[PDB]
Amino acid sequence: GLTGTGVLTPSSKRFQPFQQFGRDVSDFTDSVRDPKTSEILDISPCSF
Amino acid sequence: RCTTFDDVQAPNYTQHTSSMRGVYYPDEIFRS
Repeated sequence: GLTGTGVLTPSSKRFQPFQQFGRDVSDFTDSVRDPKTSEILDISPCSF
Repeated sequence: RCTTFDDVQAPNYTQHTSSMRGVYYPDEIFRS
């Protein structure tokens, strides 16, 4: 349910099993859960 | 079948305190 543009990387999360999205302290996505068993961060600012 | 017994005594509806309970996760989105 998500599009965008990003730089992906493996996380350091403690992600709960009932859960799918990973928004930050101030409402931006910043981490996701792959539909085939992976939990990767989302640094969507590639560079600007 | 309405199989209903006799010793059904009503309580006093005893008041208590729910001090800090009912807290849950409002949605399925991780934050930190």
